[PDB]
Amino acid sequence: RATHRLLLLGAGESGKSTIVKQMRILHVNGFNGDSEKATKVQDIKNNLKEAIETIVAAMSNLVPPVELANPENQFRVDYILSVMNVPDFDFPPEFYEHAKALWEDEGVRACYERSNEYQLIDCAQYFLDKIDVIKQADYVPSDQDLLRCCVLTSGIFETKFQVDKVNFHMFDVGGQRDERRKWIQSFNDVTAIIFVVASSSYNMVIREDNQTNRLQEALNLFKSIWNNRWLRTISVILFLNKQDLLAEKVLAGKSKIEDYFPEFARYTTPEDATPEPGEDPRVTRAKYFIRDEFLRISTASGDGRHYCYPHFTCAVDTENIRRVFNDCRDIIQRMHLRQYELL
Ligand SMILES: Nc1nc2c(ncn2[C@@H]2O[C@H](COP(=O)(O)OP(=O)(O)O)[C@@H](O)[C@H]2O)c(=O)[nH]1
Ligand SMILES: [Cl-]
Ligand SMILES: [Mg+2]
Repeated sequence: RATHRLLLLGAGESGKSTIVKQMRILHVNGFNGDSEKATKVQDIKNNLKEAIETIVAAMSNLVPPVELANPENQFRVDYILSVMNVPDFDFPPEFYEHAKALWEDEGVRACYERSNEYQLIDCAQYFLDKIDVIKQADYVPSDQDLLRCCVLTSGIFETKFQVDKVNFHMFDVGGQRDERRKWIQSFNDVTAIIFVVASSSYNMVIREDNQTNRLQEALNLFKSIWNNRWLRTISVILFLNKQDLLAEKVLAGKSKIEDYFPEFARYTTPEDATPEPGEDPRVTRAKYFIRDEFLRISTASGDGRHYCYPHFTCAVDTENIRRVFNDCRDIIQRMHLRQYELL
């Protein structure tokens, strides 16, 4: 009975393309068949190789550098560096055995744990932990494997689908810095903006300059969107994404939010916080602090004729996104009448 046009906005690697993948799983045909699977098997292997070669290459460049725990692995390091830039790598059995032995080296792992000091795809641990699965000749990627796959294709990508007679036309708008000049061109008859944030990347810097904090970049972009003159009446659904990785990072206790956002040291969990069942209170405090950084922007200015709807999301978790998207569906249905509450 209606067609809604939703824009996914957000910095690079925030989760936009992953959300589209979930929409296709839920409302189209997912990753289609063996042809797509097979063609995308190469992306998974290339992620695995990118992960291990990035970690290995970073060891000598960290300050202080990190050495192998077992010097017997030196030839494996050399092999990985040697094939780092081979086009169309063929992934023979020895690649997996060498990658796995390096992944198990405590020095390589120690370098991995300092990955916020270089640029490492978030799916590194996921794929490195299942080398034995991926290396099998009869390996077929699961939907989760394909969701975790990191392929940062620039451009604007679109999906359209119907749910209970309502159409949703969703735009995955590339958000790396050199793509943002194009954002305004997708603002054609927008129902709502979905702004996606990598909540877990508070201790990381962006690829574009290897200097600007990733979460600060997201906050700056959200401020740009929230206060934009041509979005004053367009509400913003905020996906505070990567909640799984955020919880892991908070609980590991090695990278403190307050070293990057000092006001966290004085931050108390709000009284109206609604932690999930089983949630560690340290994670609640972290995720609500990050939420409240965005809500401070949305309450500070630009709040005239639109609302912000925050959600905690895990874009690789299909059931999580089913639930959040259904909440979005209801938010959208309720927007028309809610607009009359505004002054
Ligand atoms: N563990 C986890 N990984 C995520 C989440 N969202 C995205 N990822 C991964 O982050 C990486 C980049 O996501 P992507 O959608 O391609 O980024 P974008 O299109 O540039 O916004 C992919 O490897 C995704 O699998 C999340 O909530 N949890
Ligand atoms: Cl982000
Ligand atoms: Mg993308």
